[PDB]
Amino acid sequence: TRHSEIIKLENSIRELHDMFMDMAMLVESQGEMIDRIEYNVEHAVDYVERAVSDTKKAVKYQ
Amino acid sequence: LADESLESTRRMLQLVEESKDAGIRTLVMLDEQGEQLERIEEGMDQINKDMKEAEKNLTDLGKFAG
Amino acid sequence: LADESLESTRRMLQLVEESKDAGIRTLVMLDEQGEQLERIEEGMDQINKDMKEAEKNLTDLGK
Amino acid sequence: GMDTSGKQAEAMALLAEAERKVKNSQSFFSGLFGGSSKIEEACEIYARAANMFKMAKNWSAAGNAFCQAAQLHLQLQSKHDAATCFVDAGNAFKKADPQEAINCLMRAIEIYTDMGRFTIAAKHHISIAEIYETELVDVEKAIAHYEQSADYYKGEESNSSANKCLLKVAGYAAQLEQYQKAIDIYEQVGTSAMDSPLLKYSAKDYFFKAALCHFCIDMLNAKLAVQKYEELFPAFSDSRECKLMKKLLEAHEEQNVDSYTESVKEYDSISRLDQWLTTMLLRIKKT
Amino acid sequence: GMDTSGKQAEAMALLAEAERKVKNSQSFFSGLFGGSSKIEEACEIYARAANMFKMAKNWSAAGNAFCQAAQLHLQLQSKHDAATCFVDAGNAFKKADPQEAINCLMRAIEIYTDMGRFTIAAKHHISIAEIYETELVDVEKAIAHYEQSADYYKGEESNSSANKCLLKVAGYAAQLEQYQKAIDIYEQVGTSAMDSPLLKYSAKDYFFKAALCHFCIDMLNAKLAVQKYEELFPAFSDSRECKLMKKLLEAHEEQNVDSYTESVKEYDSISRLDQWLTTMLLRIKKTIQ
Amino acid sequence: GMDTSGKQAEAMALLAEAERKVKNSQSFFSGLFGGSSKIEEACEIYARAANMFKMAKNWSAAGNAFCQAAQLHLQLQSKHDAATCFVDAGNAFKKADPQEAINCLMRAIEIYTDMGRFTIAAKHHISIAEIYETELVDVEKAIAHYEQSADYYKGEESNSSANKCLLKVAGYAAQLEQYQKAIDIYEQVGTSAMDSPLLKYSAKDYFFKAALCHFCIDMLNAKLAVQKYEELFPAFSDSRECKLMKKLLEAHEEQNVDSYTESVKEYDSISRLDQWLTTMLLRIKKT
Amino acid sequence: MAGRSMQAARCPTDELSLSNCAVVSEKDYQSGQHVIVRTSPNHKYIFTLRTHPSVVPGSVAFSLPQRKWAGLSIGQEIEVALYSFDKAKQCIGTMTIEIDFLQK
Repeated sequence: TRHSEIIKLENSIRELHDMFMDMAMLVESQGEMIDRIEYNVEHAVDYVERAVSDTKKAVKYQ
Repeated sequence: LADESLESTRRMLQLVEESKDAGIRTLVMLDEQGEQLERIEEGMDQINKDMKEAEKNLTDLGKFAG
Repeated sequence: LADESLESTRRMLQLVEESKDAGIRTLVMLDEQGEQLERIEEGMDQINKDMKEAEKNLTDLGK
Repeated sequence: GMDTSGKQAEAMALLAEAERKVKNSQSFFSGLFGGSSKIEEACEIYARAANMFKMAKNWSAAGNAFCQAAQLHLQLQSKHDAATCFVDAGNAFKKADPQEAINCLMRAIEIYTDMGRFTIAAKHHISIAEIYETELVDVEKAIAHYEQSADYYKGEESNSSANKCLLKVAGYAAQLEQYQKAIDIYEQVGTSAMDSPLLKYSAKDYFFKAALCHFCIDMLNAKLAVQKYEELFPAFSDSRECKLMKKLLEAHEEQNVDSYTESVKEYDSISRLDQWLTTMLLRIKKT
Repeated sequence: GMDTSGKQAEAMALLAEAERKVKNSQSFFSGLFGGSSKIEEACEIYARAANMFKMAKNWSAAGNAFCQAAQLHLQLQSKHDAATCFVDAGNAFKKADPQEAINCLMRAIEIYTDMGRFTIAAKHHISIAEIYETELVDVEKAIAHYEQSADYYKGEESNSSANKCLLKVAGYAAQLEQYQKAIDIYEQVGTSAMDSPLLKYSAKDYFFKAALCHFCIDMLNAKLAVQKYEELFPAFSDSRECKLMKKLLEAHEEQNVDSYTESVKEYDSISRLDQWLTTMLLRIKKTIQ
Repeated sequence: GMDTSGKQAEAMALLAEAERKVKNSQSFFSGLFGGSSKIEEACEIYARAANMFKMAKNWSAAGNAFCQAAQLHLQLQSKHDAATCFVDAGNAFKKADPQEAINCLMRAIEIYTDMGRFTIAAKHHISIAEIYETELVDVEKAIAHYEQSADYYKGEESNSSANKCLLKVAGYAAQLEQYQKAIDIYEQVGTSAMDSPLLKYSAKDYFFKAALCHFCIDMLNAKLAVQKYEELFPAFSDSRECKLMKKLLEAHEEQNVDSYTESVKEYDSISRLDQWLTTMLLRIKKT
Repeated sequence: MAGRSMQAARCPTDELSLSNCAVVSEKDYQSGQHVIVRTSPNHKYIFTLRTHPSVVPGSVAFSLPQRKWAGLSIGQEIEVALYSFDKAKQCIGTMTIEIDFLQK
């Protein structure tokens, strides 16, 4: 019965290994995307801030 | 030998099954955040374009008025 | 058979240690992403509040 | 404690000020025609009053104030802020009394779908289904809500979201002695799960489930379905599930009740079963 | 469906109103002036009608309305609204009839690359490739689309997506295209992955695929390829793939179908074989002579 | 491809008409002084001509156009647009000739620091450091850039990025045989990681590397250092790394190469080693 | 005799299970008629009919042996058409039968 145990151990260990590699790949991709979206969001924040500042000054000129 | 072997097989089986199930569950959940994240990128870029074009057109119109 | 068991044991050792080693760094990466999420949330909230107040003030002034 | 009492006291004060505001605002509009700024100010007063009501731990009155603000705002020919107020009132009404929460969330879904946005409507639909399931027993409405949200999600190409809703609907349908819908949903999702590089490993499980419910008919149909699935997924026999199904079929053919019980117990020991599986297996054993 | 019946009734009502609005447009372009706002309102009602048609399950009608609104909008010196409407029409046409979806998506791609947003253009290209390969029985255009997507991704520094795209296109081409491109792409991706700690533990599979591609052509060159790989990657020697390949080539040298068959069956005993690998093994077997 | 090259020549003609625009600035703008939007659209045509160059795979021309557009656009106004153009030019110059990419990136760094955006500045600092590592051979400049980026990151409590930057810096310094800084950084990062339940499995390697660095300088104090580490972390002895270090240091008391060689080979038999570790061991164990 | 769509059902009585007839409604057929049951282009089976009052119109009932021979599932759709023998060519002279105990 122990030989069946060792066979199933090998199979499950091999499966868990492959799973983990897939998760590592997906996590890396998600991190890359998070970096790019954070950059874009900060740029948009700065752009809108200066936009509102300039628009308020233009209104004040009136 | 018998008692220790039975202990080992039982614990190995239960631990392996737990790890397998948890791994499959994490596998299945990751895709939901992936797709949502595609969606949020879409919305973010649309917002960026819209606001940029709006402000540039409005500055041009204000210059025309003034 | 017993030597087959021993070599299979070596295989189990190697596989388990490799999986644990990769687990450590995967957890570190997850922590980094969790860290970045809060900052992006805060920046998004700030921009939303600023744009809302600015546009509402401009609309009220237009009247 | 003391902070809550003070918040509620000033909240009643602001509610009196707000009723005065609305009354005098209609009076001043009639007598002077001052515009609509006073109405917006009254709406803001209502919003802040509802916020401090929530701070005071009185969700019913906070939701009432939010609904009043929403209706006054939609009377002002503006929707998005009214929709936000309606959803806030629904969230407030989630606890305590959730009945009117259902109606207000229906109104929010109606306005959202009128605008043309789908994902938020699907989220509200699933939330309403969850409310019905957790607090009520009318599972028919929950089935309808889950199916509608799933349909929206698939139409918007959100297959991942649709899969969970379909699985929930199939499970609930199988629970209420209905097997056609469960069989169809389970087999469809399993087939669409064949090629997933990630989900393929779990693709077996759904198939097994279907077989179980398909056995609620009789020995034979079940054999044909399981062998068809085995051909369609050649590796399906690798797992112990096919062995267990074969054991169940052979034991039930000869009426070997004790062996069937012992095999089920052995499977439970190696891997425990949930309430649904135990109930289904016991129901199968009855005949 | 009663809800569907009323939905279709109001859809027809909106279509009639849109016909009246195109009458308004042609009258304000020839009879009146300043009709740009009027035709903008016409576009608004067209978009409402298309969205509610999509709600009505009438995908073809929704797509046709979307396309009509988009082409009408193009004339107003507006391009991004045109791109969004084209993307909506393509999404509507994804199901049912996707042929015109390809044309609309190509137009949207052209406009996008005219502006300069490449990443979204690459995603739309990959969507075109996937729909073509899943629904249209042809692979060469899929190869071209994957090459374009890889070029766009690698030109924007997005390395991982380009790597996956290149791996997929190379693997597919190896099936029905000369193996030289497959060898080159597999070697390139393996070299890129080795230094990185991400796929360094998975590069053995890519080296195995490259070695199989080498073997499918000739043996001596395959032996040179495997010895070069194990020289450059010392850890591959212990890889079970290395022993499997050595056994396979040793058997092939003597021309014994029996030993090769039993070895591949033993390898299949553990884990499981794949369709592409099985086909490659059968193809190399069939020329044993 | 070949067809887009002709339109790249047409984009060179677009640059020629932009030369005509600056000629307008020279002579005609006296009567068109209000045409600052003319300068803005000149910058826009510059930018899209540079985009066509990029699509034409003329990296030098694309970078030249980007730099010219940035220089013309940074008229003390719209500084963020100029910074975006400069970073685009730097990315274009990353391939082919990256030398001027460093200068354009430093200008963008200065602009952002004046603005106060520390995160993007630190990211660009890391970018310039890594391009130094992979293209040039200088390490000291990369070391200084990494130290500055780590300071900027730690300013805003971004501890993980600073910790990894310091880990790389400490590794390089250990390669550059400055062991005091290496041990300081390694101890700091390991002890900080031991604070959180998340990263409690990772210290073992950090402490092992710190012990190696310490044992490189003074072997007599290595025993005291490892004892202090063990009493600090009671589960540091159970690990195989501590056992291997103890075995090596006890064997070094007697001049027997065979013991340590067999120990290192046995350790390598379970897992492969890295270039840094192997080189450090080969250097230290020589005496 | 063009053939019609039916649903397969379970045999209603023990006695009828032992008859080897397919069991039908009096509304659909008459006892002693023969039919061809079609499950696919390549799968056709001939049965003799017997009526029983309990059979629901639009269904044909089969015993477990019949279901296991013809490959039928309870609930499945089948096509059924009347079949006429040529009795000049179909009156059994001799028939060889393999036999064994049913229950071990």
